[PDB]
Amino acid sequence: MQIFVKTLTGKTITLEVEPSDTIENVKAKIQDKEGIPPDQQRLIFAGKQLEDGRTLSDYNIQKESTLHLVLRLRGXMQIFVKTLTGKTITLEVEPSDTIENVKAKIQDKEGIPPDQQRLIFAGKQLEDGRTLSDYNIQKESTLHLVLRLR
Amino acid sequence: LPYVGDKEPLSTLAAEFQSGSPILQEKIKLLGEQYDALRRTRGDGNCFYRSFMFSYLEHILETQDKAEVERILKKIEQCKKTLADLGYIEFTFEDFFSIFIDQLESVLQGHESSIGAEELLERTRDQMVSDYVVMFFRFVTSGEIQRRAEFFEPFISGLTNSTVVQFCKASVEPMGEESDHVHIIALSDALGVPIRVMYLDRSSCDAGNISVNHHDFSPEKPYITLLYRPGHYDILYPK
Repeated sequence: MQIFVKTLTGKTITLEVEPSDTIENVKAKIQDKEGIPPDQQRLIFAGKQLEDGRTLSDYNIQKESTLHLVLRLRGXMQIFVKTLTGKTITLEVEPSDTIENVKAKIQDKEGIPPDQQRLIFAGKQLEDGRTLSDYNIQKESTLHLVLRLR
Repeated sequence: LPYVGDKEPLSTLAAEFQSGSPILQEKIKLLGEQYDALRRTRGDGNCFYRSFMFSYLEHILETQDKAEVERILKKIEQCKKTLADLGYIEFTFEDFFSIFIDQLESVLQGHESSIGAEELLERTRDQMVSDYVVMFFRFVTSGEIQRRAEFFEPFISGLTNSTVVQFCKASVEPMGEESDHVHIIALSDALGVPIRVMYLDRSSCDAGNISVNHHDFSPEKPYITLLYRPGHYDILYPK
């Protein structure tokens, strides 16, 4: 079945999809058409954003439903991360990042295995599935990195 | 925390990722083949607007493009008018318009005000000029989004759950409110200046064949080029 994706410059992308496809499958089809990496897209239907492990069916998306494509271009926000070795690094972040996403960014810069990471802010351990906005952590805060093995 | 940093070589970018992701190390290698330098901008809510401010004013400083200045002043008048037609009282935006217009003319050489690279740097590094110019750009953005509420509504309703008017007042106009794709399309159309955004993340769909992708905003290579890493803009300088 076809579906259409409208872009902020008025383009209309036509996709071949199946009702059981995931949003990540659709983003892959959009990457093939447009050259936008899937991690850079935000798909929208009926005023709702579409989450990666859900299907077109899950959002009632049927034949010739029109979605909308926004690029992930939100900024500004940097936070600091101080390790216990006195190294401080800067991190590019968004309030919607999970603490998990934050650990994957710390791996991007310092190669530290995310399984080894623990992030302390305000006397507590920061939980993997909450966001920076859940904690009201804003720009130029300093998170504190701590390592544990197993 | 300086609102806008000195020119650094790309080696400082590459040092941030030296001990980390190979994808990013390679993307930065590849970015070096086209860009000499970067200017880090402070990572507060206005980093895109601050990057744009300084990149454009530095462009007019370096180019002495009087014709670009005339053209953009026309676009700024039309913006003044659309904010008027939308119920904004002049005392709410026209001070921001005056500060920016004056910056623009100060960067043109020849006469009295005329400033050089260093005074422009300290001006955009000084809260009480930089902030006013950020606000000017936010109001031009708000004007352009509300002028086109019908085109932007489906994207904004999914971004926020707001109305276009809501969006404008809560997400675009206030200082510090982070910007996104809608903001950029709006400002670039409204002022008619093109932007190249180099996207630096860990994506790599084609293993072993790595490129840095980019998104163009074009109402002729964009003379505004920004580095973007998910969450944050700095300024790029091409070779």
